[PDB]
Amino acid sequence: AMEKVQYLTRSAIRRASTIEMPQQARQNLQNLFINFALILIFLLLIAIIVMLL
Repeated sequence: AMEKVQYLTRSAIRRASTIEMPQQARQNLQNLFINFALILIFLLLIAIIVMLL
């Protein structure tokens, strides 16, 4: 029974490199994250401004 835990770890960091090789999926999926973050930040920002008053 080999560890294989170490390998997964090495591959885990590789992703930091090319977590998403596709030049489209890298931005499309990330776009959702970025866009998805804007919705969260915008909603959170109004809350703070509203609460600020």
